[PDB]
Amino acid sequence: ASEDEFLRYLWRDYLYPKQYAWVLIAAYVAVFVVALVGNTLVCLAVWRNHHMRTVTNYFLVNLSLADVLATAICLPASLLVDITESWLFGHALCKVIPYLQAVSVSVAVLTLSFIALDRWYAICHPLLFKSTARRALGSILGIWAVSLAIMVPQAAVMECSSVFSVCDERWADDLAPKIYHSCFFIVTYLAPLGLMAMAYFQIFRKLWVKQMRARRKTAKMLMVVVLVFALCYLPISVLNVLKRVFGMFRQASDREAVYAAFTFSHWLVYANSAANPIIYNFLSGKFREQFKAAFSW
Ligand SMILES: CCCCCCCC/C=C\CCCCCCCC(=O)O[C@H](COC(=O)CCCCCCCCCCCCCCC)COP(=O)(O)OC[C@@H](O)CO
Ligand SMILES: O=S(=O)(c1ccccc1)N1CCCC12CCN(c1nc3ccccc3o1)CC2
Ligand SMILES: CCCCCCCCS[C@@H]1O[C@H](CO)[C@@H](O)[C@H](O)[C@H]1O
Ligand SMILES: CCCCCCCCS[C@@H]1O[C@H](CO)[C@@H](O)[C@H](O)[C@H]1O
Ligand SMILES: CCCCCCCCS[C@@H]1O[C@H](CO)[C@@H](O)[C@H](O)[C@H]1O
Ligand SMILES: CCCCCCCCS[C@@H]1O[C@H](CO)[C@@H](O)[C@H](O)[C@H]1O
Ligand code: NA
Repeated sequence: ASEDEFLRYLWRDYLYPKQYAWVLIAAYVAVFVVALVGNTLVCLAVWRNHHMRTVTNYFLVNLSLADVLATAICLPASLLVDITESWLFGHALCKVIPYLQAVSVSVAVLTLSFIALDRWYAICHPLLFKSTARRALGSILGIWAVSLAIMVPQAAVMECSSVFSVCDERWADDLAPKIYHSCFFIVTYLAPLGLMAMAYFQIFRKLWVKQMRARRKTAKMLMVVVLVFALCYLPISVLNVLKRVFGMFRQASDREAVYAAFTFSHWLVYANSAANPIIYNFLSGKFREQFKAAFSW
């Protein structure tokens, strides 16, 4: 008789959760394999092709290294947490994995910043600072040094406490998380991305002669990369400011809605690592050639 009520309960209790888990696991697995393969191909492309060993491509290889760190270590953990909302990797990985995720984000945004800086001095203010690949290696090492150092507090606050275990930041007072997460948002997101936007805007005014055509191609590619980065990282950055600085989502009226929003934001962060190699494949003929050689083999 009441078949419609039975169908509604079947959708809520079985059909919807099953489809939700399927889409979640499929999106994560697809991003995982695509990111691993494409970033490994970025590194292989610049290692086999000596003519692609430019300062920009060296920084892009570093960006692929940071994306591979995130994708290989943190992505499976983020997937399992978005599934169970609990921590199953133990007290030590509770510090290590979030630490490596934050270090990956810092290396990513600092690498994009240094690419924007190299392009801005090369195009807008030439002949002030020499930019060489060998100095790019030192800039990359310093990027990793700074990133590993400044994310130590992130590791220090992580704790894995019994409830099943939960891994989360532990704060002795209400003010410290607000100050720290304000600084985290401004340093890893807003400030570098706003400065990169102003730099690339000046580069666009300057560029728009074989060198100018090659520079237009590479600058269009780098602008796309920065834009997709800002888009992929906006949701999680805003949600963490709202949670940690404004105290939102403490209520559990629709706890599943908060879980879905945070889950999609985590997945967007991991999707950026899969996106970047595809961007090089469509906006760089040289990367596209090396990727074609990889797929043919
Ligand atoms: C995290 C720390 C580590 C970062 C790592 C380093 C990152 C390195 C990246 C890039 C460096 C290159 C920067 C490029 C130089 C900056 C580019 C620039 O000068 O833009 C100016 C315009 O600004 C303006 O209106 C005034 C600026 C208004 C800014 C409002 C938004 C602020 C937030 C945004 C971030 C602020 C951060 C500040 C940190 C000190 C000049 O305009 P222009 O004459 O051409 O035409 C005028 C026309 O726009 C009038 O409408
Ligand atoms: O919202 S974040 O996720 C974030 C991430 C990226 C950009 C912006 C914000 N976030 C806010 C600041 C400190 C941090 C805490 C949690 N960390 C983490 N826990 C993790 C648990 C499992 C796997 C990876 C993990 O990474 C990563 C860094
Ligand atoms: C991999 C993660 C999959 C979980 C997706 C969450 C979907 C929750 S629907 C959930 O179904 C329950 C009965 O099963 C009801 O009691 C709840 O009221 C209703 O909200
Ligand atoms: C917030 C981050 C601001 C960073 C400003 C400094 C940029 C690093 S320059 C780079 O430093 C390396 C250190 O190892 C040297 O080896 C290289 O020769 C040199 O090119
Ligand atoms: C870019 C990828 C970032 C991944 C972020 C993982 C979020 C973990 S936060 C913390 O995780 C606990 C499980 O340990 C949950 O029970 C809590 O509800 C939640 O607050
Ligand atoms: C660099 C340091 C920056 C600290 C920023 C603190 C911002 C104020 S939080 C404030 O707390 C209220 C308590 O009632 C909440 O109701 C509001 O949602 C929220 O606006
Ligand atoms: Na990324």
